[PDB]
Amino acid sequence: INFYKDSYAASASKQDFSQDPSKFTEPVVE
Amino acid sequence: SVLTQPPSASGTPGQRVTISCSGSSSNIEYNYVYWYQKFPGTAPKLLIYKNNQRPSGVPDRFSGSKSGTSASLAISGLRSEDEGDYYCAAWDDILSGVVFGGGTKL
Amino acid sequence: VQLVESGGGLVKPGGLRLSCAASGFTFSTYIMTWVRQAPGRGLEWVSSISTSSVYTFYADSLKGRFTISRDNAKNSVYLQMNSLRADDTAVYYCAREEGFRAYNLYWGQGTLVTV
Amino acid sequence: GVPTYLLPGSGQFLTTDDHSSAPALPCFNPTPEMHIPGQVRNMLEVVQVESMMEINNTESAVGMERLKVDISALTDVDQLLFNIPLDIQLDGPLRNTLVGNISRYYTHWSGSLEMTFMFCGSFMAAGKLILCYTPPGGSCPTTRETAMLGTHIVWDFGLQSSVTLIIPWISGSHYRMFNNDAKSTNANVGYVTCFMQTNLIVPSESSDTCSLIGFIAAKDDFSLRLMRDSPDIGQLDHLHAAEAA
Amino acid sequence: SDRVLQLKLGNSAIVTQEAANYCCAYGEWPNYLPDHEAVAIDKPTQPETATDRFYTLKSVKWETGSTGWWWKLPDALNNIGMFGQNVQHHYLYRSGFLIHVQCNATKFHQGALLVVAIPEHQRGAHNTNTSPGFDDIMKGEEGGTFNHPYVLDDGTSLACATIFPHQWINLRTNNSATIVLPWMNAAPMDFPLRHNQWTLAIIPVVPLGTRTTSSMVPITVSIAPMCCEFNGLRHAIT
Amino acid sequence: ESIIKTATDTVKSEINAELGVVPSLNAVETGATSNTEPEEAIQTRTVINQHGVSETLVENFLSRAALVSKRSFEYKDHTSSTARADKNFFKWTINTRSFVQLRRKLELFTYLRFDAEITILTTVAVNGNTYVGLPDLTLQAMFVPTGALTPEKQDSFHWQSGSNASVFFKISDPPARITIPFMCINSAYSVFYDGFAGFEKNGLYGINPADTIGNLCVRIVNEHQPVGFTVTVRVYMKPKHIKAWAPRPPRTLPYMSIANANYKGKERAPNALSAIIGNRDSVKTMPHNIV
Repeated sequence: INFYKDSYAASASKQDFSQDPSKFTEPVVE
Repeated sequence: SVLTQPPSASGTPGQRVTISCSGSSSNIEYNYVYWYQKFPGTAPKLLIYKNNQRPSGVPDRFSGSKSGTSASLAISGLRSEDEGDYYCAAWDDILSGVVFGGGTKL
Repeated sequence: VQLVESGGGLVKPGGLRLSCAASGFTFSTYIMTWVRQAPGRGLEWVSSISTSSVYTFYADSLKGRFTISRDNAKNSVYLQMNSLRADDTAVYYCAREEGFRAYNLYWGQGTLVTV
Repeated sequence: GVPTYLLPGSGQFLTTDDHSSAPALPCFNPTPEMHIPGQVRNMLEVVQVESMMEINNTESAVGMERLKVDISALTDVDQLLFNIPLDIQLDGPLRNTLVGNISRYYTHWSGSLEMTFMFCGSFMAAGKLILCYTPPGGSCPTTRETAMLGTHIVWDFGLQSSVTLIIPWISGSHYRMFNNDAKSTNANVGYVTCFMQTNLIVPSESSDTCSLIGFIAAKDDFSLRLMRDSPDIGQLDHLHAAEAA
Repeated sequence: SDRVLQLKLGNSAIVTQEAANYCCAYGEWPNYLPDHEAVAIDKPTQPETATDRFYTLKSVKWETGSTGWWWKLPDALNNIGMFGQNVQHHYLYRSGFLIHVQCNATKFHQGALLVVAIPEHQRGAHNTNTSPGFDDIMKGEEGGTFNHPYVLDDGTSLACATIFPHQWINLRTNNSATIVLPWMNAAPMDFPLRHNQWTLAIIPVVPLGTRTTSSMVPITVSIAPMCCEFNGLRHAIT
Repeated sequence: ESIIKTATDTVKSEINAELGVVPSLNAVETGATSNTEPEEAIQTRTVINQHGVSETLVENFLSRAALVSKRSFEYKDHTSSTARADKNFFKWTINTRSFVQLRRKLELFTYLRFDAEITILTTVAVNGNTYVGLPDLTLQAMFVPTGALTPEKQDSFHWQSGSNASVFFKISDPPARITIPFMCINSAYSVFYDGFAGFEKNGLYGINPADTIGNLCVRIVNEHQPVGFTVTVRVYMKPKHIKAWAPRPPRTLPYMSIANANYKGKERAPNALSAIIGNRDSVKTMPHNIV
């Protein structure tokens, strides 16, 4: 339920299930 | 951050004397108390470590104990060899070093 | 297990090194300390040095005149007392800590440094 | 109008509301979002990174010296080198790691742990070790014949100076929890012991004492539940600067 | 294979025969600022071969007692060659860095150096509420040493410094470590004289040890700036 | 990238007599975390894992209302109350560094872009015996940017709030709640800043004004009563629409200040400068169960 005219007034975004752990676990150039 | 010992512990006919050590939360309350004997020409000799334990070679004498603070060393026999200068040592967290007390037993 | 010191006897404001040597153990796993006797005064701990030689402890009485060292390759430990005083006349023993702070079970014989 | 009635929980401030609130600044345009390296969307990405274990909890180890254990040449066979208390939700060699720190924000955990050891001795130094994992139930193995019966790996120092000991998820439940009890059945994970497989043989021109560095991570089957307030921080008073409220 | 590596930047080249790999910070390669991310409307300079090239620092050495060394970027390069000239004459800069640490010893030596690149390593003081002063952070081509490398000099943990872009120099395995850093900042460009994006720390987690005859073992740092752009040209500052 | 909603499944494994292959041998010196799979270190069974990963999302991990400010002041007649005291209002520079739970949780990243949800909770208490009752007072919280001048008195003409965002609320009502957007002049906030905010070599180290949101001027709109009260205002912050970049090692030593990362450990372990982890007897000591 969002009846405000601003987008940042919306509720939290709990549906971002993308991830890249190789960004930290294998940052090697292989 | 100071250990405090009685200067003299008399009573040497064969009694059981008690040597005491006064500390604070810096040294004795949370750290182990160690007891060394010292003779005027020999390196210091550990008698009690971790408040009650004796090394291998120390007789069943020299009990040693601690009650929150006020560590106590108890010797039973007061023999001719027992005449020495006993020290209470412990590590101090404020000073970040070791502190001795200093007390000669007669 | 075996410790031997080396030093003593010099003028008032000079300096010297004590250079203890250990033989009966690894020596790269223990914390080595120095302790002076200071005749008339009781035992007082002087300094300590950790195995990695990164941490030194330096009893506060002596301000910056001492600099404890260590050499795990030669199994030796040094003091390098600087700007001596007559108050620094003592017998200096080197000890080996036994896994806990202030827990010394093996001591050197002691070297008398007279100022 | 609409006929309504209020429910229990009306006008309450739950700190986990997830509602929409009133915009204080209308028609505000935020700064355009640009690409920054290293974006995180799940803390499970973070826990999967290796992190040094403080296996040298001894008072004889100061500062950095607590992050490595020293191996020596022994004159007896099958000797134990060190232990690792596997208590994740407690204080120990695993508390100040990434996996440990992030997990102590949560109550439950599941999944396999990753234990890596790097040999940081000389090139001319050789040896074989055996890193064992014991499931819960008994005492920590003090002999190698008792430890070899669990999950172990024998590894020989060589060009690859690192080996991995997988601590598998061997539990009865889906999750393990925290209740401050170390010997609880829902909390205890078991032990990790290292023994000498053969010995550490170094030449007379290499340093006779050589070091291991232990690392701990989590695999991609690891998970966490029921966020906490992290017993790893706390204040008994206000901090230095109080301006102006 | 992964042990032999040659890096050629501008008129400078580095060859290494005992290597491990090189690291790309967060798996990203430096680039130039694109048009959908630009803010400054004047034409950038982009001196490519004059600035994108390896610069070598003062080659610290480590004995028994070493706690570690750090250098702030671009502060460590703000007075070296044409890069340090473009920095003094321009108001904004933007650069990635190619860092190469060298450390050689014999096959009878121990030691493990942790080479970490920390983004925005805000430092702290010890037993003081007063913040660190200007001369405490801005050291230049010579850098500084760690007071307490155990906490990374900010109250954090050195054990967990392995989420930062890092490599190890284990003397029994390799003698060099290479990390490629992209632009890490909240802004597209920045004033190079009042802010550092990166801090390169080298920490001796395992001490240097051997029973052979002792030599001086220096640790050398080569840094190449990558894809440098400069904006806001005016006179030079000292 | 990849969408991971549950934890990953395990596959059945067999005996390996692999020559030339070493899954458990790795290279920490490259900077890469070991890619040894459990199927390559032991013999596994087929496990279909159904454990979610929702509760560790940085949106879940960070979007929780936390106490950022707690200020008490006196609601009385301040004619002879000469001090730096808060007469009938206070000013607060919005920061997330005064309370250590949210500070340590936020300082796990280098940059953070979020919208702030601010909740104000006010309680009142009689000063004294002679209890007669608690009043339903109206308060005003005016949001003033960091580089703007704030009221100097409770009956100031600055509270008229032409274009300053202001909210009036009662004590007897639910807590006040507004959303503050992502206000930074950059694309993310800088949780850490190894720079100085000025040009003249003497600015503060570690704080740039680009990352502070603003001031919060709270007053009691009512005029004072014949008797005195003490009024406590608690502010709560809840980040939403969060983006996190470049994770950092957690703070191990206790915080000393809100202005800097200055460190002094605890007297003894745990969390001391000498020792972060509590000590044990030896490396062969295990606080374990016997029988």
